[PDB]
Amino acid sequence: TPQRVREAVQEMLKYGLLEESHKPNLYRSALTNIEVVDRILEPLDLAMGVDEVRGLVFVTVRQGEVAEQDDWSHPLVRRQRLNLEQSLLIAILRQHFIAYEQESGTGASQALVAVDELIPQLQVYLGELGSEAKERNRIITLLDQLKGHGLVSALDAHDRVIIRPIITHLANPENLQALVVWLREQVEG
Amino acid sequence: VSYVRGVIARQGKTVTAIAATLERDGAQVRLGAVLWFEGTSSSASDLKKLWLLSESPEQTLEHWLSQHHAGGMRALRQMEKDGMGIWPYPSKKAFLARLRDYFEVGENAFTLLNRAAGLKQLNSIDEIFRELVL
Amino acid sequence: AQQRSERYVSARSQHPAWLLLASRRAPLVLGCLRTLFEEDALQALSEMLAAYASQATHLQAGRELREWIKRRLVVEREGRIYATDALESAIQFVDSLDSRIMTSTASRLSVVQREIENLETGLNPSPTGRIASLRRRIQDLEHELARVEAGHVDVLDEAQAIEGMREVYNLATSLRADFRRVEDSWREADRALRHSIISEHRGEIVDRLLDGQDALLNTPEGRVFESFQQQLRQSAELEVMRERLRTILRHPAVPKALNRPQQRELRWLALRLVRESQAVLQARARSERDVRGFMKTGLAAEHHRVGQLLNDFFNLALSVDWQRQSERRKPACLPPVGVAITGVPAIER
Amino acid sequence: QHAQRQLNSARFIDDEGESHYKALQALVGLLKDACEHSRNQGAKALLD
Repeated sequence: TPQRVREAVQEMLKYGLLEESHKPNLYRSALTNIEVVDRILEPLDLAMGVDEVRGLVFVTVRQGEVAEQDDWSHPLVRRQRLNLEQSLLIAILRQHFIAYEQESGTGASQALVAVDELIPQLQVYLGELGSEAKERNRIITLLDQLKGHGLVSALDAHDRVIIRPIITHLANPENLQALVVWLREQVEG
Repeated sequence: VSYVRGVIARQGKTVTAIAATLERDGAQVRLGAVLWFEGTSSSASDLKKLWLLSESPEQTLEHWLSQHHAGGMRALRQMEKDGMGIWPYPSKKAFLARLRDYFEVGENAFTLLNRAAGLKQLNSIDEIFRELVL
Repeated sequence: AQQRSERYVSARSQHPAWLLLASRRAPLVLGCLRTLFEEDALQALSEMLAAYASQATHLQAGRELREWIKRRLVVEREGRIYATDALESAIQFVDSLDSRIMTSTASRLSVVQREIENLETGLNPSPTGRIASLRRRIQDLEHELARVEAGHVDVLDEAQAIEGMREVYNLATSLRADFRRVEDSWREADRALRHSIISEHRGEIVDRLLDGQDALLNTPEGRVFESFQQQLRQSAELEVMRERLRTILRHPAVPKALNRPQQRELRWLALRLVRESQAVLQARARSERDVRGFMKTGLAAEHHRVGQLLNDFFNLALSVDWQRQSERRKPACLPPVGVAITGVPAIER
Repeated sequence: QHAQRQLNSARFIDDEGESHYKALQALVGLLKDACEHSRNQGAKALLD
């Protein structure tokens, strides 16, 4: 097995994804060896997802020959599940990412969002607390929880966060449709 | 500088760290600070500081010291990308703002707490109210 | 008469310039912004707002900057901030309160009369009238030449010279008024085109637009600017204009008519005009390139359907009870993506 | 109150104002219905 393929596979397994704008060599190595990487990851019940438009390569749970697996009982998955509050915040962030990606052209940039923009839109649904410090603590805690899934970054000195492109593959229309169906079932009885 | 250099018991490259822990029913918070001197240039502008606010049970004083010993400053600021319950600040102003937001207090509670923590003698009522409370 | 009050109220509520003028911190914001266009914006704004307490600074600085960005007084493209026409209108109004050049003068009247004559003779198709006008003007010039040959050279007095210099400055300085207006006109065309592409997304429209080489983003201001910048390129007259300006600026009456900044502005007029005109075509080219890139990416239908699904989810989310911690922590239905493998616990093996 | 919450939530969509208009229409309709019959407990509970 070639050294570069092994290095790229190990790095991707360690971090969970490869981005072209940060690790171009490994991204190119892993992009041109789809069959080899798939054969390597088959024994581990894992698969590789590709996105050439955004320059992204990520790792997902391989779909076996069972009607339902929940994809969270896989032995190698360490994170916890996502609850309703985090799903709501993810939906808000996905809307912001749509807005960012629509009005962009050729060139490299990043999606930055300030907390003060996020606070009122979440107040609309969750409600309102007395002091401002309470709401700031709530938002900071939620963003810290979301950082563990690799969806955002830590707060800057100017009180801003970066939205990672991987969210575009977490809230793709299929997953959104499934979530909407499930939530509609939950609400009506 | 006097506390770091033990005014002299320690000269040249040196490391100093402090921490304090607060607990409740089902939670824990830790406030810490790491200061260091690279060489013998004992000056106010040559002391390097970092402040830490943590909730994870894995963040201890020895862990911070090990990270500093292994990578200096970059290894300390790298802990924010490998964990969740850690917040480093290379600035006391933002650190104190975050601290006052965590415990929903005013901007003068800690100053008053510091004044009444070494008061020598209970003077006249007017003097006490005009010198300590206000 | 009644509709005018409604229009004024609407302009007060909506237009960015009046909102900026009526803002609480208008003077310092105006000064800082004008100094800038002559993060870093946030840092400088905080620095200026620091030593003006009188009447938590970094939080309100960012809040106000984002408020002005929302109001479209200033524009954020990728990570940079660019000025608009409303900001320049506000600056022009504010800085004209100190010194304004009079326009009720004799020189302006003569200019108006000559310009009206020129337009009226230019709109006339009949050749006989053109011949008559040419003969009359030639005869008048010949009469003036005959008078001059007798030793009757006319020279403007000091007051007339000062009036003429100030009027020439006032007329010449107005050629830069609408440079930001063209760019603002192109940006909204870009936005409208992108919205129409998304709402349609039909691939036939995108393919047809990509195939054609005809430039998009056409606006009424763009054609006027093109006509202006085409005539700006005829250097055979720009050189004469620059030489005449240099000759004019070497006159004893100049210090009494214009101060130092005005003399500098009149000194480098042609170079600055050409330099600033060349900086708008590049913006147009960049806008067109970005639009073509967005069209070639081909993710409009995904944006449309994800927006629809997000709207459905947000409508549904209003019917659950967010006040109970039990429901806020109920597990949802979302798959694991970007799985990071657990570190093998061999550690030291 | 539910209509007001919908109106508040509909202002964050970028549809060139279509969703905002649709959300405002229902609230204006509710106000019209309340004002039409100003001699009921339900209608007086809104505007009085």
